Amino acid sequence: HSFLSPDAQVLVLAISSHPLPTLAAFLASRRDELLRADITSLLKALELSGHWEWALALLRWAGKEGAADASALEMVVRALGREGQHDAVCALLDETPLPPGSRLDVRAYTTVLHALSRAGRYERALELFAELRRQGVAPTLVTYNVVLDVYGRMGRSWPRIVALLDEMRAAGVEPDGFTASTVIAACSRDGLVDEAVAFFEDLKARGHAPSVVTYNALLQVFGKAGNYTEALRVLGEMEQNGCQPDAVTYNELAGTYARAGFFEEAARCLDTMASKGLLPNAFTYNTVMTAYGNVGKVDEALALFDQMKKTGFVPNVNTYNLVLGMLGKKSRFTVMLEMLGEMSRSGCTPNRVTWNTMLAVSGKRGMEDYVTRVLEGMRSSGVELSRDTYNTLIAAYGRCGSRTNAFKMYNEMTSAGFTPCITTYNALLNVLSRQGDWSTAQSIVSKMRTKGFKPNEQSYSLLLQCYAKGGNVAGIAAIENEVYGPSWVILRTLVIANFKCRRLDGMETAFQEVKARGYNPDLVIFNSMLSIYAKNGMYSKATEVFDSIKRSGLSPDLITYNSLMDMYAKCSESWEAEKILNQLKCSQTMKPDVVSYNTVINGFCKQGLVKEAQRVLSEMVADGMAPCAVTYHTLVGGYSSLEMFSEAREVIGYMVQHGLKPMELTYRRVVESYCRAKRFEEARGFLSEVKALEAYIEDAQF
Amino acid sequence: HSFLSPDAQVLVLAISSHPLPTLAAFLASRRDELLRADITSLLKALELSGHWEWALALLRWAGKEGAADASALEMVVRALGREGQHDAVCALLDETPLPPGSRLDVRAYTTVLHALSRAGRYERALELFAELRRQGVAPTLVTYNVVLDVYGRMGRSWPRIVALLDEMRAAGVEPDGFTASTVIAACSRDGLVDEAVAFFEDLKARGHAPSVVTYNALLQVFGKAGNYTEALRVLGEMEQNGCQPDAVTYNELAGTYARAGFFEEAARCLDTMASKGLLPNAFTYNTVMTAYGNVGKVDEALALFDQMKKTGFVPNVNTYNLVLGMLGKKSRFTVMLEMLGEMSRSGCTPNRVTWNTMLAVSGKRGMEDYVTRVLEGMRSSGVELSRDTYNTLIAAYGRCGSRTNAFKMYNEMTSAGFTPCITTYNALLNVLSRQGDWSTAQSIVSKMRTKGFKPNEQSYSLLLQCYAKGGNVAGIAAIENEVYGPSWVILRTLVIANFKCRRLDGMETAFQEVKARGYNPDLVIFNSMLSIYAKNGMYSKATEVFDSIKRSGLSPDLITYNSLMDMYAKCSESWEAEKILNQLKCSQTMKPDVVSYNTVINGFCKQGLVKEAQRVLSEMVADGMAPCAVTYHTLVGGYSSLEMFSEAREVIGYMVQHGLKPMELTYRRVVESYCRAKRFEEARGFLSEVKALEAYIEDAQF
Repeated sequence: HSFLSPDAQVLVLAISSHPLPTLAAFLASRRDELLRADITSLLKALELSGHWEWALALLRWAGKEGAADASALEMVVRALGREGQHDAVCALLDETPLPPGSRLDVRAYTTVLHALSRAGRYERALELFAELRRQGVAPTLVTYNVVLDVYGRMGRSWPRIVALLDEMRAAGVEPDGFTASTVIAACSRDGLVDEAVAFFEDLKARGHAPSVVTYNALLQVFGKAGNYTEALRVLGEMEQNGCQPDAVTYNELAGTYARAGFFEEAARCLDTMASKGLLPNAFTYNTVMTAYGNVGKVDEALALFDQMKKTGFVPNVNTYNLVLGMLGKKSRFTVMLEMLGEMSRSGCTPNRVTWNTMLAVSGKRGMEDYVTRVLEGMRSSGVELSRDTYNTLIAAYGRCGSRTNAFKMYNEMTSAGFTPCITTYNALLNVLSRQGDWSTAQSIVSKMRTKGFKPNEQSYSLLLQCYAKGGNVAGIAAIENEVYGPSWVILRTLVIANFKCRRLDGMETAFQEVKARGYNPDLVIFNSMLSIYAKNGMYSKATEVFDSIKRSGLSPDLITYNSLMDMYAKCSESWEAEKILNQLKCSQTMKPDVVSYNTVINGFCKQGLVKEAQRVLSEMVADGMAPCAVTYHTLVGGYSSLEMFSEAREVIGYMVQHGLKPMELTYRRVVESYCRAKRFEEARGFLSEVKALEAYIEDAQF
Repeated sequence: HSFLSPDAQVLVLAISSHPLPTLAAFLASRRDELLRADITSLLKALELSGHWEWALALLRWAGKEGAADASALEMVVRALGREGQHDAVCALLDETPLPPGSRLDVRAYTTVLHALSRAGRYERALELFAELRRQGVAPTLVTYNVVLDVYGRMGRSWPRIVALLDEMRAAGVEPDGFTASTVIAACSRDGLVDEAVAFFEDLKARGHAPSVVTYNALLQVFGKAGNYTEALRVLGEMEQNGCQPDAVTYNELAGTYARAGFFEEAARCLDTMASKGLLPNAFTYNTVMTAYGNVGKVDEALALFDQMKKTGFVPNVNTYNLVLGMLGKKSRFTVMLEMLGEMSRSGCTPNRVTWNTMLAVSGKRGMEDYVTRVLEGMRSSGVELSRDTYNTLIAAYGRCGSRTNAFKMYNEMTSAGFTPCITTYNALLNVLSRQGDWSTAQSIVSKMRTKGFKPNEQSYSLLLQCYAKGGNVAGIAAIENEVYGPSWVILRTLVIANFKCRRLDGMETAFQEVKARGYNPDLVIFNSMLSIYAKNGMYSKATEVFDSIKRSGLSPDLITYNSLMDMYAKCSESWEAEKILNQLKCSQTMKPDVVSYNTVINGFCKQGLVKEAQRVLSEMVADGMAPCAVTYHTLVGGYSSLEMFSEAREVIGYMVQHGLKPMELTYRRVVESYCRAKRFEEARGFLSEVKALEAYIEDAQF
């Protein structure tokens, strides 16, 4: 409009006021008039008026005639580039092959390249770049920079970057601020620490002057690496060479350590800020608290929170929701409530995220008490319960077994009129699984079914769990049958439920069914199968299952080896249990616990080999394991069983000379064995060294 | 046999040689003869011969006659207790109510109680205990100890424990070794630190002498708490008061810290051992390495490994498998291979767990190279590939996109004859999803179907993914239809696949279908829905989706707020994008990144408000964010668009006085705006301050 001759101005206006889908026609309606235009000016005008899609349309049309040429293509490529239209550019260029490089100008392509880079479309970025290369186009600084960025984001492309810089230097293209920053960040992304440091050094030796940008980038590399010392040196260099670390610099550092997982570092940083009169953010405080959080460190999170509050900072809903979720992870019930108490009084009010956060706990004792308290709170201040808040509620109640409460909220939800969906129903099905109440559960599935829903594989899992806890083998068998006429969450549940009922057939079958879809039996399953094969006496089968575990790749745990040792103990083969114990002893990655020792000890008594059981007890004490009184009574009664009264006493004297004190039953047991062996004088003697017992003896003799 | 009169000895032998299911009959066949026996001696004899089930049978029979009495019930309860038969005891006692307490002896119940405790059957343990209480039976030391243990294991039962000890003291029952150990461990389990310390103190003031057991327990409490200082004091007390820490003590400490998550502590411990001439284990070394591992600290894990190897320790397969899995978690490809190289030469040979471990990685560039290397290795030394090793292989290859290699291993698997199952097929379906090869995928589903398998919901997810990447809206629509005539893994996949095809209808429908089963839309889904509603121009709908996110409880992230700001920028409402930017700025838990700033800046240029975009650029630089060259070119060209040439220069001069250097395009752009405004003298002046550009200008004027 400001550079077109008047006639051409009417042409452009007439084109740009034509609807797109049929522009072709009208264009053809002025072919004679068009092949005379400077088509490049026309495209330009369309770009400057917003009609890029029209520009593309015109170029595409002019291409099928003579009218297309190099300056036109570059005008549109530059246009769509600046317009951020990478899809359409890529399409355009796939339909074409660029003119000789002589009539190319790299500068027209930068924006497109950049637009591709920012869209994560890296392979296209590099195809465009490759295409330019094929035409002998010499890249310029900016072109280099963008390509470098593509490589950096891509990852694991260090050799190519170094090659790229080599080529940059050979062409006498001197790196600028962006070059350095980009290369260094390309390094931080991967953890190319020594490579970044090397590059920085080169950059310095070649007498280039690093700016805030490159320092800040270097800081990012060491920040993500958790390289403390080197980061402090970078800060020192910033100080010496003009820049001079900020509150911003330290905040980003601490923050970057913390987000990378290095909290101890981050906290060291906050320490330094604190000593230097530097003001931490809120976001950084929170970030270090999430570091301590994730890792598990809660107390130190909360210590940091108190610190945050001491310095007058007033935390908001999101910060409190953050700490709350952190505590939810653990299950800290009481301090959760203390914090919620703190928010109200504090001054901000919980939103739906807070509620959903506190009610997204599970765990042990105290949860229904907790959830009740949270209900009290939620009503103790506005908070309209949405149809979704009910599900959070019923699910929380259902997660302990508070059936009464779960159904209470369910009615409260039905009263206030609501269309309780499926998660509600599974929440109920979930509460029913403690009391093995398949009856009410079935009923629930009926209601679900008719009101036209369709039971989740979760529903079916919960029902299975219900029949199991309720001894109802029938319903489990029936569901099985339905299943073989089909998930994994269901199959696994079947192995487990049949196991809880000692029903081997269904265990065998559902295992067979999991292994059929060449799946991945999971350790729990395997431990189960070995367990059942042990209890029914099929020992070569459970050996076969162990072999099955070790075969694939999975490696057994304590529950496994303890299952084994126990089976072997049951078979009077308490030597094989011992061999396994010893294996564990020198496993390097596993140690045995009290159960494995008690299995070997109890087994060696049972098989009569009490001497050995004593040696294993001695070892158990040697590796710093502490036996209960019943185990001592077990080996004492073992010795007694065989008239070995001297060693029985030895055990007891060892018990006393340690502040243990043996069960009354133990003295009794020795006395009983004495009295059956007809060694009454002896028993009396035993009582002399060590009154009801005496009375007993006297009764036994006369 | 050694206490029965001869006639009674024939009775017992005749009973115990009778088959169980019908014993009743024979028993009844000697009722007259039985009601005269001392039935208690008979049960005892059956216990001493192994026939406990017979003992139970006799008691049960004698119960339905007169013959049952208190000593008989206690004989069998004691028997099944010692025999570890808690199920049958519980059953027995549910069928009976105990005689007056006068004829009770607590000692008969200990084993049963203990057996319940060790089976995790705590509520039954406490019902038996409650039942004894109902008869005024005075518990003894051992009874107390077992009950305490039940409470300890149960959890969150501190007040009850303290009550229990109160009652112990009132009855003048003086705690022993087990009492103290149990109470303290009951504390460690929960983290009742100050409570444990308090108890220990009381125990000391009352002049009781703590033994190794109680010290070791106290050490466990502080170990699990991560309480370093206090643990060192406990060690000091052990030293002063007879015990004297061991290599065992320190090993268990370090180990307990490490398993509790407190690696820095654990490593401090190993440090002390090292200084005290104390020998660390292997298992403890490994445990600290898993601590550093989990938390993410790999390097320090490996530093610890070198330490482990330096001290002559020779690590085994499990230790190498441990370190390997740790590295697999990250994706450390090269050091993984260096370690595998190290094992071979080391001296031990990889097992199936090693293989399954190295091939259980996923990730970015380098993985197919890696997996090839691992194949080379696996063949470079025996290692028969099982039908399962193939699946691990094909799946690893399939995880990058190495289709050629995936099918190569698949053929290798078919050649060696094998019945490739389902996971194999999904592995193939998985590789096909990069190249959008729904054709071969369909084919695969055909082979799967006929050879009589049944496609996983995973299969269906992979196929969906294949149609999506391949632009094939048709197959996606068809699958949809099949689905509505049904998982979540499928529904989510549908929302995502339809989104990848910009097919709003199916997105709306599958969302509707997820929200129908009152489920849990997930952030990714929501971000999608908002994205699509932005791109089709339905802005009040995407507002409604944001409201939907914040409603429930979920809290939005950067992808969300950036989606929003971007939509607002598209609407020329770049003020609302700014309001959101500022919100983020003071969010406390979120900060904005480069994308959000570039959205606001680019939007304010687009809407003409370049002044504002400049202020937001200024802020972007203030919070330590670094812009690329294209953003500068964007605001420069913004100013230029409106003849504001003074400020355009300002931007450029700021670029230079920072080591940035502006794109060639930028100078060009200023010049273009000058030349359209007809300010040619001015443009020449601009070139004077700041040759092709001059040439251009001259061309433009004449």
